[PDB]
This record gives sequence, structure tokens and C-alpha cells, in this order.
Amino acid sequence: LNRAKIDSTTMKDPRVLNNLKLRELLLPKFTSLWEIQTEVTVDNRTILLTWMHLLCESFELDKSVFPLSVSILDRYLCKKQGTKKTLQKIGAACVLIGSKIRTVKPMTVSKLTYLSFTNLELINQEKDILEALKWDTEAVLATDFLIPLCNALKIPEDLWPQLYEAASTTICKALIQPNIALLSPGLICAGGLLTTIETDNTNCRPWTCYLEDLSSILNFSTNTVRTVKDQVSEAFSLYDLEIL
Amino acid sequence: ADQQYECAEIGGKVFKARDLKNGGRFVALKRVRVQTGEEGMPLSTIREVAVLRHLETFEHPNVVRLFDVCTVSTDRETKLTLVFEHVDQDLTTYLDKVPEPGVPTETIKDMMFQLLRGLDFLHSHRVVHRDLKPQNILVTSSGQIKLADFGLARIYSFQMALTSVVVTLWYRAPEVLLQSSYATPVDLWSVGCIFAEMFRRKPLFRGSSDVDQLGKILDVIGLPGEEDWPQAFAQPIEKFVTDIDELGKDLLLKCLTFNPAKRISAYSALSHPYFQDLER
Ligand SMILES: CC(C)[C@@H](CO)Nc1nc(Nc2cc(N)cc(Cl)c2)c2ncn(C(C)C)c2n1
Repeated sequence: LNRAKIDSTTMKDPRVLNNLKLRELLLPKFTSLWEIQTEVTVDNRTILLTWMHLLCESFELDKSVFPLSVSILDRYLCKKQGTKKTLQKIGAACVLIGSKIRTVKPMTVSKLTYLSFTNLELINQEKDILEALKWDTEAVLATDFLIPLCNALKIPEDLWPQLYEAASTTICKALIQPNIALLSPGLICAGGLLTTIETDNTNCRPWTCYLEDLSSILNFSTNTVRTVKDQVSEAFSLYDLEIL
Repeated sequence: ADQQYECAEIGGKVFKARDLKNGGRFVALKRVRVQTGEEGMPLSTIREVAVLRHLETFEHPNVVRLFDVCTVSTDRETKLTLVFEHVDQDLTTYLDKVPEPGVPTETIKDMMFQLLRGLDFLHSHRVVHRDLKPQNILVTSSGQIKLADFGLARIYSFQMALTSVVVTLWYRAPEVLLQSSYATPVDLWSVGCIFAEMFRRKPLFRGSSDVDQLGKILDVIGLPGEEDWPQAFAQPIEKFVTDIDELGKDLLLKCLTFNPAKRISAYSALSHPYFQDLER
């Protein structure tokens, strides 16, 4: 019931942003998404992530379960092999691990099963994922950047509830699309925020005025920011339950 | 039968054992019970392992180190062993065994310094260790501090849900007792209480229940005005904490501040004039 409020130590400290960028440099350099795969393709990914998304949205999980469960999925599928006839089991066990880490009331096995294999088969899949990644499950999520970016662009605290709310929804849907997987979490986030600030400016400065700055905060070029704004926005458009 | 390691105990259950990989070293083996047909791997363990794995390239001196996870599985269940570095002593047993006048105050300073740094590290990576207590603070033979047991820790994010249950009552902050939002300040409360428990070699706020708990707190800290309250129930801290030097009292109160928004943080506590006179 209780939700996390503003914590200056974790949100206003200039060096939290610094560490997020640093720990970002840890996860792998994705040149080609799912390249190690023989069967399943990127088209398969989009359907499965659409379902994984629905599942989090419908069971009302914390905004950060889905990004993490996507991260786990990709990482996992750089190491072991997936088959089309088992892809759902994999993605099911990613949300299981994810919800178990980034949310207060985890998803249960007796809930992903009935809503999708037996439970032992889910449990073994949780056990196989974990041990393949050597239990290194956490990661910098696009979604962890939202507030540190807001604070650094010196947006008044008063707006963080609504902005947070809209931008995480926007980020979480974009992450369904294939071309988003390769971007650095901080960029995905930057883009999510710009998109939001634009549609419903709402007692807030015009997107333009934040580009130059994000460029300096993140340390990318103004052009590569403007492109990621447009990429996230387009990815968000592409969302479609019809595809399942 | 003990695989790759040589294991009747020292505290699932924790055991002291050696490695046959290395030159016959020393590791801490944590055996974890994982009941058959439930939810899969325990929530508590995944969280703990993930934090320690996530930050291990920072090789930080004041956090405990994880080496491996076993996983071993017809008839048997899962068998979860976690090998950690061995540390010779926790703070509790240490405080108990330290010969007379208690711990030299120089130890009190440097150990508290080391603890606050462990915390400053964690919070700056958005992790809140929500379970500080003397059993969870380990001390090496070179008097070195190691935070342990991360099974209640997590990356905090704005607007995330929370259980209303964190920390042993004896070290729980008012925020949690009053059933409100809690965050990093929850660690400094424990720090406040460990800092006292060090000088006086006995816990400072000990109760049977949550209400009781909350009472013994307001006993000392005082009942602060409405401004700092988010019509129920001071005596200067020196009464329960004799042997404390004047500058340590300021830190102590600063961490044992009722209003969470007004509490001292690990970062700026590290630069409170109390630690000024350290050795470096
Ligand atoms: C009761 C005991 C099992 C607790 C201490 O609170 N756990 C504990 N205690 C330790 N140290 C210890 C060693 C001795 N010989 C005596 C005491 Cl009291 C604690 C440890 N050294 C490494 N680990 C792992 C979990 C990171 C340790 N874990």
C-alpha cells in the first residue's frame, strides 16, 4: 500500500546519476539483437514482449518489473537457445524473476501457468535462467534514469508524480519494439521524457529547451538525442494487442 | 559428503569451511531451504545475490563478498549453498567478548566510520540495506567492517510499493513503526542505534511490541512538535549513553532524529566533526 516518496539521497545526489551512467557501462554491447538464435526471430520477440507487457500492466506491477524482465530475457538469450515452442515459458519465467526483484507482491507460478506447461516446468525454467546468468539478474533500467534526469534538468519537484507516471508508461511500451533494445538505458529514458513533455506540455517548458541539456547531462550529441526522442515516440505508436 | 569444500555449525544454516580449489583457504557457506512445489527460488535470496553481484566490480572494502551459488538438485529438493568470504566475527559476539572498559573509543570511531561508508556506497547506487543490526555487521581481525545479509535490500525507485515490515523491532525506525513511507533514512536509524549499542554494549530501544517499541523511542528522542509529525503517548541522551564524547552526541542525535526528512545522511555524517580526529 505505501509508495516510495522523494528521497534526496537517492534522487537529488548528483553522483547517483553518475553511478547510473557508470553501471550502465557494465551490461553487454548489443550490436545484433538475438543473433545467437537459430529458430526464434525478432518478430517472435515483439509478440512475447507484448504479452509480458500486458501481464505486468494487467496485474498492476511496479513500473520497473517489465524493463528488468526484458533485460533478463535478452541476456538469457545470449547464452542458452530458445525454440518457438518454448519461448513463452522463457518469457514467463523472466517476469517471474523480475517481479520477484522489483515489486512488493511477486507474480506466482500458479498464475503464470494457468494463464499461459506445469509448475515444475516453470520452476525448472527459473532455475535454468538463473544459473546460466550466474545469478547476475539486476541491471540499469531505462526506467531508473527518470527522476535523476528530472532533477538534473532542474524541473521543480512538484511535477514528478505526473511526469514519472506518463514517462514510465511511455518507456515501458517502447521497449516492446526491436530497435529499442540496442539503445543505452539513459538514452531510452531521455527520449521517453522528451516525448512526454511534448504531448501535454502542461505548465512545463517546450521539449526544445531540454535537448541541449540532456546532451550535456548524458554526454551524447544533440543529434543522437533528437533521434532517440523520435525513436521512442515511434516505438510507442507501434503498440498493438491485435498482434498476439 | 561435502562437495569442493570441507564442512557441527556456526549459526537455512551457516557453516565454516575450507576450499580445495584454493591453497586450503576459508569460506562461509550459507545453506538455504527451498520448499518443494512453491514459488521457485526464494524471493529473499534472489534479491540478496543480485545486489552483491551487481556491485562486485566496485570491489568495495566495507561490503561482504559473494563467490558462488550451488543450486544442486527425482527425490531430492533444491539445495542452495552460497559461498562467501569468511569473516571471523560479527559485531554482537565482538561486543560481548571485548575485555573490560569495553571497546576503545578509537575503535568506536573508525568502525562507525567504516559502517557509514558502507552505507554511503549503497545509497549512492540506490540500494537500501533495510536490515542493519549488530548480527549483520561483520568485523575482520584487522578491525574491519563488513555489511552482510542483503535478503531485504532492493533498488529504490520513486512511487514503488513497500511492505510495512522491515528491520528487527529493536532497530526499526519510527517511520516504519508508524506505518508510513520509508527510504534510506531507515539505515541511519540503525546506525544511530548501533552507535549507541557500541558505547553502552547494550541495545538502546528494546521492546516486546511495536507500540511498546515506539514508546521507548519517544522516551529519549522526545515527543517532537506537529510540524515534524506526518494525541497519544526527553532526558538528554547522555543518561543512557555515558562515556560518549560531546561531538559524538551530536552525530548520535542527528541519526536518531524523528522526522525522516531531517535526519542525517551517510554522506554528510562522514564529514561530521566527530570523525575529524581520525587516523589516515
Ligand atoms: C549467526 C551467524 C550465522 C551470522 C552472524 O550474525 N552470520 C554470519 N556470521 C559470520 N561471522 C562470524 C564468524 C564467527 N566465527 C563467529 C560469529 Cl559470531 C560470526 C559470517 N562471515 C561470513 N558470513 C557470510 C554470511 C557472509 C557470515 N555470516
